[PDB]
Amino acid sequence: GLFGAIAGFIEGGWQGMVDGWYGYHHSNEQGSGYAADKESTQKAIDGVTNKVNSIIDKMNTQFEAVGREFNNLERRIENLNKKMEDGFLDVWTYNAELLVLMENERTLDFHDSNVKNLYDKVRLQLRDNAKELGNGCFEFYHKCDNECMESVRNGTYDYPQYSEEARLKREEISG
Amino acid sequence: GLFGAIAGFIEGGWQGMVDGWYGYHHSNEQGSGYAADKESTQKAIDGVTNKVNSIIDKMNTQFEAVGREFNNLERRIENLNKKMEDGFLDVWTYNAELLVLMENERTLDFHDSNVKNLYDKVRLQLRDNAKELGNGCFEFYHKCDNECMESVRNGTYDYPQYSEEARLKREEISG
Amino acid sequence: GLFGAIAGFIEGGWQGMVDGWYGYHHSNEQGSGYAADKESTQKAIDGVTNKVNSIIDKMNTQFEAVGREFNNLERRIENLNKKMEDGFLDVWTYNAELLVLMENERTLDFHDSNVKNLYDKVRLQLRDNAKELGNGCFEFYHKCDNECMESVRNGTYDYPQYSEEARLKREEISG
Amino acid sequence: QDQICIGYHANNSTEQVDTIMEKNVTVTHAQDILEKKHNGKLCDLDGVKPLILRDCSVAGWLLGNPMCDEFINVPEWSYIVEKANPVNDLCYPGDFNDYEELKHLLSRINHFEKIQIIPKSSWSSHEASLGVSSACPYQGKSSFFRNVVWLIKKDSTYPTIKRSYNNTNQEDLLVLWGIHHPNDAAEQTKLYQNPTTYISVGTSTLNQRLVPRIATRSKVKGLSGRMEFFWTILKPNDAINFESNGNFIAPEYAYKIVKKGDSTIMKSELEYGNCNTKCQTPMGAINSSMPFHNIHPLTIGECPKYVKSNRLVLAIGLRNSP
Amino acid sequence: QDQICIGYHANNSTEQVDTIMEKNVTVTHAQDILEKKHNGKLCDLDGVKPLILRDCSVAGWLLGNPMCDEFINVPEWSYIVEKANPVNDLCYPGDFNDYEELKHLLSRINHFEKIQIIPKSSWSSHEASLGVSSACPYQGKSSFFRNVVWLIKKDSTYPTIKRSYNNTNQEDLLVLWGIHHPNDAAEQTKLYQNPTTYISVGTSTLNQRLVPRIATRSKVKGLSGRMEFFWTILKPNDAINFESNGNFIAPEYAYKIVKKGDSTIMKSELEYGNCNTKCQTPMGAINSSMPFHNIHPLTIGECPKYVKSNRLVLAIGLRNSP
Amino acid sequence: QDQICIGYHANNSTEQVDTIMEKNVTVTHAQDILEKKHNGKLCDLDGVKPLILRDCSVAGWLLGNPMCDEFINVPEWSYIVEKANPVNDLCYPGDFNDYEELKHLLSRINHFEKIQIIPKSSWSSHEASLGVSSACPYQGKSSFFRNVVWLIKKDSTYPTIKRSYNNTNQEDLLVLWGIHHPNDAAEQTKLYQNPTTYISVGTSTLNQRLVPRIATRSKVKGLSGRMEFFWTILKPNDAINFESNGNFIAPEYAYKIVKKGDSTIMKSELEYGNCNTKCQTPMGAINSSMPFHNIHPLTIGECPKYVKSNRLVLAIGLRNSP
Ligand SMILES: *[C@@H]1O[C@H](CO)[C@@H](O[C@@H]2O[C@H](CO)[C@@H](O)[C@H](O)[C@H]2NC(C)=O)[C@H](O)[C@H]1NC(C)=O
Ligand SMILES: *[C@@H]1O[C@H](CO)[C@@H](O[C@@H]2O[C@H](CO)[C@@H](O)[C@H](O)[C@H]2NC(C)=O)[C@H](O)[C@H]1NC(C)=O
Ligand SMILES: *[C@@H]1O[C@H](CO)[C@@H](O[C@@H]2O[C@H](CO)[C@@H](O)[C@H](O)[C@H]2NC(C)=O)[C@H](O)[C@H]1NC(C)=O
Ligand SMILES: *[C@@H]1O[C@H](CO)[C@@H](O)[C@H](O)[C@H]1NC(C)=O
Ligand SMILES: *[C@@H]1O[C@H](CO)[C@@H](O)[C@H](O)[C@H]1NC(C)=O
Ligand SMILES: *[C@@H]1O[C@H](CO)[C@@H](O)[C@H](O)[C@H]1NC(C)=O
Repeated sequence: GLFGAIAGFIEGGWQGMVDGWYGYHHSNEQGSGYAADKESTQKAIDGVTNKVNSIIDKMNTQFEAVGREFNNLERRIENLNKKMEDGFLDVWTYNAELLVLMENERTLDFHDSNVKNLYDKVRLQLRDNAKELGNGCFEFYHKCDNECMESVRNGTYDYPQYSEEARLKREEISG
Repeated sequence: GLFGAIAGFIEGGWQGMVDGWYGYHHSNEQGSGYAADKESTQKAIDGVTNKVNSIIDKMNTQFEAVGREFNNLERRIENLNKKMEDGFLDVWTYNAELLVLMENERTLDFHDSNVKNLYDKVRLQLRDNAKELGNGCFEFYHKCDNECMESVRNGTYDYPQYSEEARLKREEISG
Repeated sequence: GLFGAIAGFIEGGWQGMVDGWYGYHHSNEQGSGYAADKESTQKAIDGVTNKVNSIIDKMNTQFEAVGREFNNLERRIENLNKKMEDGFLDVWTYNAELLVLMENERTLDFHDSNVKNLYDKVRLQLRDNAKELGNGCFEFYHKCDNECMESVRNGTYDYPQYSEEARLKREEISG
Repeated sequence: QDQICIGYHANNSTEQVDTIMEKNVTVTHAQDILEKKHNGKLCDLDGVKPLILRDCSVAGWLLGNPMCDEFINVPEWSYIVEKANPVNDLCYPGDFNDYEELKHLLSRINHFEKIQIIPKSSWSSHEASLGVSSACPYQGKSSFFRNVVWLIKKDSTYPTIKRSYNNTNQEDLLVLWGIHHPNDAAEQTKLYQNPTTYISVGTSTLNQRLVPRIATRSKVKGLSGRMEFFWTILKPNDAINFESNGNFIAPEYAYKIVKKGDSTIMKSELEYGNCNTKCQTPMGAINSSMPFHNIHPLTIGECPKYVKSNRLVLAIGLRNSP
Repeated sequence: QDQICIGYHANNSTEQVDTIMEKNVTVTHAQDILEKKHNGKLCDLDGVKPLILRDCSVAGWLLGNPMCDEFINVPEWSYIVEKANPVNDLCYPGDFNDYEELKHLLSRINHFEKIQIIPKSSWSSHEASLGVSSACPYQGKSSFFRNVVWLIKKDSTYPTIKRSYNNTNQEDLLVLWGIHHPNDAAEQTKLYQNPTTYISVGTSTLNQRLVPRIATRSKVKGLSGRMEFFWTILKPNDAINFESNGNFIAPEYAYKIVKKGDSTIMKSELEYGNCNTKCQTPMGAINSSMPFHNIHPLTIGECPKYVKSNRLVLAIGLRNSP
Repeated sequence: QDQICIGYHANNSTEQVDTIMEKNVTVTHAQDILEKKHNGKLCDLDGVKPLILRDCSVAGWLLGNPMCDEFINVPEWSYIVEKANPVNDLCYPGDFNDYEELKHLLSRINHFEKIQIIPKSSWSSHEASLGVSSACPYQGKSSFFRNVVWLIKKDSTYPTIKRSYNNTNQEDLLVLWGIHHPNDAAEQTKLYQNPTTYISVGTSTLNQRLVPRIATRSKVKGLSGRMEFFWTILKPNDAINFESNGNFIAPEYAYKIVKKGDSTIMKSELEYGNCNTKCQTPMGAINSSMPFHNIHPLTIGECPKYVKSNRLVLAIGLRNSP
């Protein structure tokens, strides 16, 4: 993708995650599991829905009636009407097709960006309290129970609460 | 945004900064203050202005005169003309609306990218001589007077000149 | 660019690299040289080629015959045809011009993104086994012969193979 | 060792989407923007029934074509449905002047009422029941157009006719009349004694003088003669004056007309199906929120934009490599 | 502790913008692309004055309708402005042949000059001043069209008229004439002794023969008679030949014409307001840099594209999240 | 110390491309979307040759204008090529009724075959070789339109003509005939003894009566008289009936016609250039893959969309500021 996330460093989607579009997976001593990031999912859904609705609603539709009312001594006018209809059909077809292609690409890239930003928010949240695996997975330098992960998804991970145990495990690992 | 910059990790614009669109705030021993990055701001303005001007100037406008010249025994032709005018109105209205929505979106994301890229440029300049606070602000591992930051805006930060001092302060606070 | 790569932190293209669109330049003891990344280059080429082909093929073209068939007592109808032709010309011209501008921009940003994703790929491959210089270049904290860089381009860089030596040089540089 | 991973949705969905730079990208959820479905029915248009002439043309219906169904009062319609080739048009062969413009005028009518304007019982010095043909059968009996009267000489004379009608109604009224073009002087003399003949028709706006055109013509429905019809809109409180020497097909019935809008004549073999829409098509009606469709170009009403495509599929979900 | 922070502009701006995925997004600075303003005045088109007929139709102006204001010489115009329903059209009731094509021809004229073509004093064997009607009053006094002459029999005769004009001017010239259709033979005889009557008009191109049409008609302005007008463009060095037996409304004045471009007839109730534009509207003129507008569809000149919206606002600043 | 750097391509390219936000962006590789090249020649359209009338109009070609080149049978064409102002049109001056609709009808023909329907040798009580003029010379000798016959009185009489032709062919057939409008009663009498004259033409569809029109006209090619031409499509197994008193320009040849599609008449000075295309232009043909072009608006065939620009260049490579 454009943001290297979705078919880049995260290699695969989660059949397991159904609650939302983007989210988190944990495996700790209490067990494992998926949980969706509600907010970002809502932003993405509301946004994409807004896009579809804007493609649909921006269309102006007035009343028109057509329409074959010229006789066979009025075929030049008939031809003028045909050039008009065919012209409008060509315009609308081209524009509709290209609109679909362009906005589809942007949609996929939008999802990409959303996942990437989620990864970045968590990343900055834990800092040196964990190891980046590259998968989009973080390995904790401390013990992060369920309330702790709760705090990460909340965005309330208390870094100083664990900084020290992390430095200790880290230098324990250091050589 | 798509690049996580503007309403993501930097949470808010600076009411205080008036010179430009994107820039810096310093707090050192000589005091604090705002300063705008002229280069990137000028490029952004030139880009956006170029965009508006291209939406406007690419329009081709010839002379046309309209136009209700058919009598009441020429109402079929009147109807053909109505279908033409209304068809063109529908085309222009739709295309204008969607063009505006799309390019507005892209403009905002352009801002996002500009802010983010500026942040990354600073980041790449200092490396281990400072800590990322997450704010979009950097906490100096050493003392940066006015010349130091003015020089950062120059893009002339001399990393090794402070390397050892930064290292010492760093390993001192690390535990 | 939008992704800070192409005229951002990597400031300049490689005249020396002719093989492809994106790639690497190495300098080791065995000498130096360029080598292009086949994968990303083919992906980009297929993408852009598909873009052009979609701009071309999505066009609907039917047969029309034009067309000056009205006499000098049918000048109102002649004018209706003129307003039609001119209307369609204006539509097509505007849409073609703007389509070209928009897709040009997106294409350049696409190249930007591809380069950035490549840089990030190498970056994630080596981690702390090298230093980011800002050039878009990585300075090895260890010895990387031809086969080592071979492995970097292959995406098979074995990090733990060098981790300890690299660590030694890294912390040696530390003070 | 404890872990947290960030990831995205996946499913077993097979919906594919195309992109500016990629084709056939399997995806989580998609939505087609193109309307392809219709109801196969002729429906009311914004709660107003159309006028459906089954085997009759507008001309055959306006005039009293015996082979057309008996006249039923449809006081209002939104559009007109004819078949590609109505079998019942002009029972007696001929032509209709400014016919297409009249059909366009009648395409959408807010009020329509047949009204007797000049009673057949008021022609006293002319035979009004001999104007009859086997090509226009009514009830086994040879007959003629029903809203219009073919006058033939009485005894052996055709007195000059002067007749006028004043529109004392409050609405415009559509008036129809005709000429007979015979095949030879002998048919002229036989039907109307006078050899050189005219019909003059006057209004505050109209100033017309018609002369029959004797010519040898090929037989149509066994007839070599021709009936040529004309019409006007008689404004309220204006009057219409007919004068004729012969060959006059006089009005009996005419139509009250109120017009507020326009549509067109739709050609379809389908029939009414107690239904309402904002978009009617010769193949069937469309209940449409979608901005595009591919059903048929000849539409009436607030319809989506006609397009030549089989799919306009919008990606809403994300990349789904199963 | 020392700090460097990266941030972006904000202000108290309330300007909103919409986005494909978001609505009512408050922003730093925006620019509307849609022109909504006009000057409410009728203006020159590229510095060329329009022809503004106040209470006259083009028909009333070309022929000399006395109740149209006195003729003022506008040698050139870019477009023509009529009112929705001009009171001064044809003082004597009737019709104008190919009227709309003529109006279209006259819509934009590079040079226009009235010219005496056949002096009124040159009719020696016909009455040229008795041709006057109460439907064409001038100042309480009954009158007539001033550029055209209603010829009446003198004593008890109407000699055959043979007349020709050779266009010795260097420009094309628009020539106008007419027929009188009376209500009965007695009015015929009263005005022109001869009962069977014609007007023949010939040119290198034109071959017309008009015959008056007697028909009993309803009164308009108290008259049952009708005036029917015809015209041509006489090429330089061609000649026009009239021959008539009666019912001839002869030319006196005609018009030098040079045509280099086309416009149309604009319907507006406004008046001239010493002004110049490249885009005129019945509601007022447009000073236009914008590519779109929403004023009015019936425009003339290099105008922006008409669109149905109330705003096309482009984001230029950035998000202004308070 | 060892190093790895990530970078991108550059070259000696000078190719520039524009962007929504940037102009004149030098680039690695570009591709123009706009077609500007034509072959400068008139070509077949889908392997079907056009009908190229050199200095003859369609009217001059259909009738047998002697000064038009000899008639060669082209049984099929895709479009018609005329010059802007063909020198050879109507040798004898006059008019062609519904000429533009006829040209439109003939623009593209699947089968065309001239056929004799009424032999000149069958006129026995009328002169069929005196109908001749110096304005229509054939071979030094004064002559006339060749597919049509100008009948003149024989001895001092013009018996009424009654004639019919039944279309025993399997195709529709285009029939052409005319009227002579003379300059005075004395010429009427001189050419056709009978003073008051008609031509009636009948078909299952057609019911026409033409009356010659005396008018004094200016000379064109030395002649003040006029020839007025008319046509129909005679359906298979229908018949056409002529009756005339004088002034009749009778058919001799008519045309078998089969029509399957429509095109138009192209105006061009070019000539055939043994060639095939899907898009023809008055300036030359187009072998077109591109979606847009800027050659010429008056095209025929499956052409790209006409556009007003000199350059539509798509960036494919990347930024190359050396
Ligand atoms: C049609 O008949 C009506 C009713 O008799 C006429 O209406 C009046 O006509 C007289 C003159 O004939 C006028 O003085 C009145 O002003 C009219 N009154 C109304 C209610 O309109 C009408 O004139 C007749 N139409 C014609 C053409 O004679
Ligand atoms: C109107 O008058 C002009 C000028 O006298 C006539 O044009 C002349 O025609 C003759 C031949 O018929 C030429 O020899 C002269 O050279 C022409 N004069 C000019 C101006 O070149 C013209 O014939 C008259 N119009 C008609 C048709 O009656
Ligand atoms: C034209 O001639 C044809 C050939 O005779 C006529 O067609 C036939 O008419 C006879 C009766 O007279 C029938 O028995 C045949 O069945 C007809 N043949 C066909 C194929 O139609 C035709 O009627 C003539 N057309 C006109 C208008 O007179
Ligand atoms: C795209 O998918 C459709 C079926 O979903 C198939 O018909 C078509 O061949 C595919 N295109 C390519 C080139 O893969
Ligand atoms: C947009 O703004 C207007 C106020 O000007 C508000 O009334 C309207 O509801 C807004 N649309 C939404 C729902 O975002
Ligand atoms: C862009 O380049 C063209 C020549 O290719 C030149 O004519 C034009 O002036 C340039 N535009 C600008 C703004 O420099």
